[PDB]
Amino acid sequence: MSHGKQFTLYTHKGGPNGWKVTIVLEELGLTYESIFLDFQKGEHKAPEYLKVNPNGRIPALIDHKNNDYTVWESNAIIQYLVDKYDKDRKVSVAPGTNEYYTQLQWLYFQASGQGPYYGQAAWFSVYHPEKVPSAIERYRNEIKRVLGVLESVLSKQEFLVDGKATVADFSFLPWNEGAAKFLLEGSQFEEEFPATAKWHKKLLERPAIAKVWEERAKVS
Amino acid sequence: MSHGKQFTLYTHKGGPNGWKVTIVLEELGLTYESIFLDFQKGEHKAPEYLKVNPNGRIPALIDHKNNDYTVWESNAIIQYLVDKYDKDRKVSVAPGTNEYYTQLQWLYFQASGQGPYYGQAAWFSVYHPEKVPSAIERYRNEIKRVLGVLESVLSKQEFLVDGKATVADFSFLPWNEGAAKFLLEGSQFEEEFPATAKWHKKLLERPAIAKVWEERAKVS
Ligand SMILES: N[C@@H](CCC(=O)N[C@@H](CSSC[C@H](NC(=O)CC[C@H](N)C(=O)O)C(=O)NCC(=O)O)C(=O)NCC(=O)O)C(=O)O
Ligand SMILES: N[C@@H](CCC(=O)N[C@@H](CSSC[C@H](NC(=O)CC[C@H](N)C(=O)O)C(=O)NCC(=O)O)C(=O)NCC(=O)O)C(=O)O
Repeated sequence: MSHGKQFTLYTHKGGPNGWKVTIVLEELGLTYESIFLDFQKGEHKAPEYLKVNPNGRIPALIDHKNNDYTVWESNAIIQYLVDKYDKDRKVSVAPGTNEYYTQLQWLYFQASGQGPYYGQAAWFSVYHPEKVPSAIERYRNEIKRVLGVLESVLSKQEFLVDGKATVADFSFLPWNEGAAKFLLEGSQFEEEFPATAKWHKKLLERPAIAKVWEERAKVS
Repeated sequence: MSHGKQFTLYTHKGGPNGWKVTIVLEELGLTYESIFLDFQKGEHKAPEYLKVNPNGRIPALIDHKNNDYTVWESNAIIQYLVDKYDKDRKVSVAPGTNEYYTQLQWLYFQASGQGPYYGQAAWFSVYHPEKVPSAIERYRNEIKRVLGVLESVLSKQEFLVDGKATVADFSFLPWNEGAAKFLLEGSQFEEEFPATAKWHKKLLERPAIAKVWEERAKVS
């Protein structure tokens, strides 16, 4: 491609799910061009992009070193990336093992248990055209539930897929940061979910991830 | 195990996500004992089950032919099952191929784009302690959007992962059936999403799936 990096990444300056992918890209030392879409201008619903993802959401990924193979859904992308490009197993477990499917389990918990429900909280709190306290409450409570699920595990073992930091852990970061900052009361995160918070903060301190967060902060 | 089948499946008579797994089990000709949990009696939140899934939801899977390896999240289970036990690739594509990650993409779209949002529709329509038309509307519309995404693809190609029915296709069945019957206006499904509906109805006509649906109907 013209930008000359291995990957095109369709993403967004603010939402968590593009940064979710970016984290793994950086961890794997891969090169990528971030294409930031403007939702306000409906760029995610435009014909050109719908070609890339007919869901018209971000993120999506094009691998210019693989016959411009294109894939979307953040955790699908992430699976592609570690499987193909983490053969040394820095931040992932091997395909074709029991552990792989525990890894996958946690990725699915992330993509279907954390993201969607956190996002409903996001929506109703700020962006819903009327305030609905019952709806707000519902999804506030679910955030707490999900966090409690994580706490129940992380208090007993260091990482989700026991033994080592993996993408399974990384995948939770952007949504959990959102919640820590704007969906929960300040200090509720540290107080109520001490294990999870430690696990989260330490991960953000990985050099690669810290790098990405810096960039995140910049396009704030 | 005492029930003497290869798998234990923790599931529920009514919800879609247990039947989602059951479909694949039957397609693969595997043996399993279905353990139906009673939500009304909080059996999904009880200590014994939380051991199996600390998320305290169904489904979850124990493979008594694999050192009672246990895994949860419907599409994680499903990935385990086809990867390990579909080596002949009846209803799945091979690990370590480009197609695998398009398969995975669609599974993630199912688990995070269809299930959660359909479920919010389910919740607000019937079970939310107050009626909120804006919330109802939101998730009704999202059902339509998701269906429109499927229609945009399925009108152009026979199956999601082009060439052959796969678990990617199967995974959509239970939620889409729910919507067809109770979340949309009758005949809205056939009229507004003609490609998707055909794809859905034909799948339900696969011998294995039709079998499962019969059983579904029985525990109605
Ligand atoms: N499952 C997908 C989620 C993709 C996704 O949500 N991407 C967002 C950017 S992160 S922004 C987070 C996002 N919120 C939104 O997108 C808010 C707008 C939306 N139309 C709505 O009405 O809810 C959300 O809650 N997602 C749930 C989740 O993460 O599982 C997007 O493109 N939004 C444009 C749009 O949809 O209009 C993935 O992980 O890749
Ligand atoms: N992502 C998981 C979803 C697991 C799931 O939702 N299982 C349901 C049975 S299907 S029933 C469908 C389910 N609804 C519910 O579970 C309704 C009760 C819930 N506590 C609530 O307040 O929403 C739903 O909407 N799910 C969203 C989705 O499919 O992605 C369950 O155990 N419910 C008990 C409970 O949570 O209390 C998977 O695919 O395995």
